[PDB]
Amino acid sequence: MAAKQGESDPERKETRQKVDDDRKHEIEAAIVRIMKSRKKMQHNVLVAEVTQQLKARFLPSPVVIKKRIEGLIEREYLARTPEDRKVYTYVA
Repeated sequence: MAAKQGESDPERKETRQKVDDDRKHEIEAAIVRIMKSRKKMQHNVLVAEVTQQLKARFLPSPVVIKKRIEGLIEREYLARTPEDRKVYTYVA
């Protein structure tokens, strides 16, 4: 039989396709900044504001916004009024 050697060296096995994010974060910070100064704001009003405040870069959709806010309320960040659900209230 025969063993023989070769030329080994490269074996990092790296890719680097998705390290960090931002698209699903920039919209989250916008809602916090507004709710901090506005305190109380409706759903549409909050969406129309954030959706318009983040147009210079990309075209965000209420979709991610509705989901992002849904998490804040559970994270003791935002809240809803007893009268209507569409209405929100800062509680952070």
